[PDB]
Amino acid sequence: INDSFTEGGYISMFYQTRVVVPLSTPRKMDILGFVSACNDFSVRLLRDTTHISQEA
Amino acid sequence: HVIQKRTRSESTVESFFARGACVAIIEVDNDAPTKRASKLFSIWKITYKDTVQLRRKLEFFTYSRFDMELTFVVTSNYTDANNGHALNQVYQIMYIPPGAPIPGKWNDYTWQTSSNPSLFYTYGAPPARISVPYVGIANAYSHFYDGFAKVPLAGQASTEGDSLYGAASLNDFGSLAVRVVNDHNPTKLTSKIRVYMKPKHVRVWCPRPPRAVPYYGPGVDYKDGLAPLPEKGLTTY
Amino acid sequence: GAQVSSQKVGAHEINYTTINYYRDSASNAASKDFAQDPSKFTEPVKDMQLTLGNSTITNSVVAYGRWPEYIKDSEANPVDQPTEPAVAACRFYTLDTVTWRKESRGWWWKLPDALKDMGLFGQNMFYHYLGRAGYTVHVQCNASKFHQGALGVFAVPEMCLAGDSTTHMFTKYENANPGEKGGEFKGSFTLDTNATNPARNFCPVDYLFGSGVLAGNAFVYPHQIINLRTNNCATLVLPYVNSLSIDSMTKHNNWGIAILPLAPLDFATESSTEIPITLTIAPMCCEFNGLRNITVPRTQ
Amino acid sequence: GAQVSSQKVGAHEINYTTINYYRDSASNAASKDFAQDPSKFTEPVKDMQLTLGNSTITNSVVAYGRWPEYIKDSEANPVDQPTEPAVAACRFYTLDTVTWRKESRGWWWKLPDALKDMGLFGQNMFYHYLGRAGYTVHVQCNASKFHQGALGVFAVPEMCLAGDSTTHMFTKYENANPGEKGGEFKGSFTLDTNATNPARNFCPVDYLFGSGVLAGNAFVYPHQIINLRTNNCATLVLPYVNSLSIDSMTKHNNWGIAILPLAPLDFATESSTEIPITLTIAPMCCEFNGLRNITVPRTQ
Amino acid sequence: GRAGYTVHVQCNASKFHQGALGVFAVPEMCLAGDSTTHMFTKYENANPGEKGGEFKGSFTLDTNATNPARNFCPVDYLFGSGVLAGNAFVYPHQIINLRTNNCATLVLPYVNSLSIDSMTKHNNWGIAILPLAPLDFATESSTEIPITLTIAPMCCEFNGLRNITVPRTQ
Ligand SMILES: CCCCCCCCCCCCC/C=C/[C@H](O)[C@H](N)CO
Repeated sequence: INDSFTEGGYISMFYQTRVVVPLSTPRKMDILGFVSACNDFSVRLLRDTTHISQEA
Repeated sequence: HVIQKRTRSESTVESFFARGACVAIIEVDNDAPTKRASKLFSIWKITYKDTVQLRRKLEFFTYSRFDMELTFVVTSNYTDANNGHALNQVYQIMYIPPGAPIPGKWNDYTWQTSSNPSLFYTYGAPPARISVPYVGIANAYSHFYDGFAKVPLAGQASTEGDSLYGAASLNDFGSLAVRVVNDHNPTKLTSKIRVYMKPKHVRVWCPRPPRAVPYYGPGVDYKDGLAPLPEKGLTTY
Repeated sequence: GAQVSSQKVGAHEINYTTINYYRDSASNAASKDFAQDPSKFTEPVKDMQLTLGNSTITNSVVAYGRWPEYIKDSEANPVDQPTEPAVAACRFYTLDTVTWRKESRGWWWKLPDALKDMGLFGQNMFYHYLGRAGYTVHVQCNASKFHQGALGVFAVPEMCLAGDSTTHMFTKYENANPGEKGGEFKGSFTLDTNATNPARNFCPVDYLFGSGVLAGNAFVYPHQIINLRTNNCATLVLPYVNSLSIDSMTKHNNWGIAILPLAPLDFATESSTEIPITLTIAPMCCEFNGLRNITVPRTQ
Repeated sequence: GAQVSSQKVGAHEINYTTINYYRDSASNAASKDFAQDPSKFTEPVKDMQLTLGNSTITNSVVAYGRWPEYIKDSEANPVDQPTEPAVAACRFYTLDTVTWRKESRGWWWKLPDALKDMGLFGQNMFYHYLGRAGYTVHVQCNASKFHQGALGVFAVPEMCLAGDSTTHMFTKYENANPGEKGGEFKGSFTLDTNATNPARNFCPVDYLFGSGVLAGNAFVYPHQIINLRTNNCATLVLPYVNSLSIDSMTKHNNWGIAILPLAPLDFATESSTEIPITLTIAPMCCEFNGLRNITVPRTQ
Repeated sequence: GRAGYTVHVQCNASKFHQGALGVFAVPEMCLAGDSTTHMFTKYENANPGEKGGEFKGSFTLDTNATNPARNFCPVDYLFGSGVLAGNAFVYPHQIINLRTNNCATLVLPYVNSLSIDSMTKHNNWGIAILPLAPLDFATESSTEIPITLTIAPMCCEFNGLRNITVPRTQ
């Protein structure tokens, strides 16, 4: 959950240099992000999720 | 250097499904049969899709194979203060596999249960419980079936050859018939049997992305909650 | 016959005994870095020229790390002799080329549905009661070094798509099996309200992946990315996947192919730009059972 | 797998068997002169000249008999490389000298709070997410042979002090972390009734040891007595104490130092007499993790 | 204090850009002044920090005898020290040619007449980036590309701990 005492830190992206394109090239482009766990990743205390609910 | 002694014991597929999830609330009544608003027996088509939580957990995967532990928690109450009291009730839960005769009355011959497995539960006893092996006619349970049970052939009318999309007899497990065995007291009693389903000895295949919008029917249809994600700035921590 | 197992002690101040009382095992209680623990679930590659039959093709994933294979005698349900067309049916067939524009929301196909009218493979499929085959799917999309765009190709077992009506599971057989033309994803869900002549068609929303799941997670399925700056094509090797060793090919589609534009197509400064996408699918390790008169499913 | 243990028979007119039925050990039932049995809880001494870094000091307790030590690889939670400043941070820093009068009720400090502005130790503390260190605390108080008085120096792990308001746990971060000035105990509890601009400060009552416990029992904590007729100083060697191998130094204070006048100061016949008390603290076995931009906590 | 360095100069441009940069690591990089007074550059101007300074195409004499700038005047073709720039290649160096490579890495060991010195008083190395071939692109006379420096000190070791030094600024 969102908990101050166990907050995980911050992630950010910046331009180191700028993006350079020649003429006749798109000047705007897209990047995609993916996240996964490493092999040292574990979880504990199975619980019901808040991402699904049943009205009535 | 760090010694990494952390195990994934609780995230195994066995531990993930090692809980009793409620899949059915079956309502039955003990009352004079002359009364028409009282339902003296109830039939429930066995399935896990009446509720969402266990369904969502199971649909993380395409195929599954497991034994099933069913637990029955029975509660009852008076519907009226007058008209006296009642003695302890006994409940019959008869499993009707597809093809077996379905009771039409609360006291017809089918309740003899000469061959159908039947469970007799005494109110106030600990919740009833039984186990079932893997009973699929295929080699695994199909949580998803991208096909039809019928193939409409050229020439036959639009009425013929029509079947629901994604429906097959792979998930036809029969039903549960529930009744109160006692004759009616002068007062009406209402009972609810809650069915809790636990997969054990579990194996799963072909993981899938979990449901992200509200379930709509037994299929994969969606209608209403189609904007699950909230607003959050691109550069806002 | 007591089973003495060891406990994993946590808070310390170590063996527990269990005995099975029932003959049926279903009565038993439960017994309980970059390297990927599930190497087979992270789209393993085939680690050129692919030749099948008389067809040759000159970025290859093996779905679940399982190459197509014939039925083992240990797992054969049917008892009649299996027909294996071999090179006659196991060859690359090229479907109709689609057009990728800046506005495309994606395309989908079903297997074996997309190959039902493909040479002798379709004949064998419609002449037999039971059929089985893996696939090699080759998606081709080439563009200049000045084009930008990315396609995600996903092979989904039991790719069930949502309908377009309040009636559940109402998509009719004809619309669920379009053949080699396939279908297209949509950017929004439109409800079919024609109660007189319902379309009875799918309404696959792209960001919902057509099945109520977020598209971002579709990467859990076997997949490959065609990034125009890097590669032209994508090869997916799909083994036969089903709860049965062999099934009806006319009733059931074992795989679905989904192509979604992850990054929209763009080029120089021409807002009008389109590049073709061509699918070439070769069935593999085909085997059929139950020969009789040919099936002729209803159309339109 | 039965466990046959022996009973201790009392009234005589002898073994009992136990079997664990559950896989989880949490389900198990409980199994059950001057020499001090807990030698480590009776303030063991270091049985001169203490040199740390470039600092030298010329009555020393080791709290719980445990010398400061670095994290064992067996008990390291964080995975990134640990920064160990060594002599740069591990050195004696002298705090502001306080004045002991006949009316003083005592003084208190928090560690690592009191050293947050001490050379490179403070820089390392505020530059890293995680920090760990033991301490050597040297309390200095000298007086003539004609002075009388006694000070009790206590090192308290998790020294939580009571507030001054009806609102529970209402002491704000700024007042709970005063730095090297520390704070003073009070002879009585005064309730803060300013509901508009509450002080949000501690009200540590001396005889309650500031936490609702009788001061006489504070000797259960690691401690040393400076009796003016006997000794000038007191040395306390504090190991890192916490429920974690390493924590946030800005969020959490691992130790608290309390100096209480056990016997009031007195001298000849001068009612006006004051002697300084000087604290010199050297952090020991410092190690830090999680380097990023520097933390700048709010002040006043 | 003592430390070597790893200097990473980064400059990326399209295949249609042309230009070359010479990166030089100079031990004891002393730069000429801007006045008739010898060795008159003051400490503040000789230690600008991460902003550094720029070479000039010509030598301009500071004639403000009332408020002298007391700054360097490093002429590019004189390499800022009275030597021809063409010979600067005798120093450790790397060329970033835009048609070939994006970056340049220089690994500098500690260089001095002493095993360790004062870091505030003395600068052990100087980094100079000179455009050997001018930047150009297509037919846009207005073209600019960033250059980013990333420096990691290496094998740092310090001695003589005391109160912190606070040098005068501006
Ligand atoms: C003896 C009377 C009590 C009731 C006895 C119940 C026996 C019938 C229950 C077995 C049928 C369900 C088997 C498991 C099917 C699952 O719901 C899904 N296929 C899982 O994918």
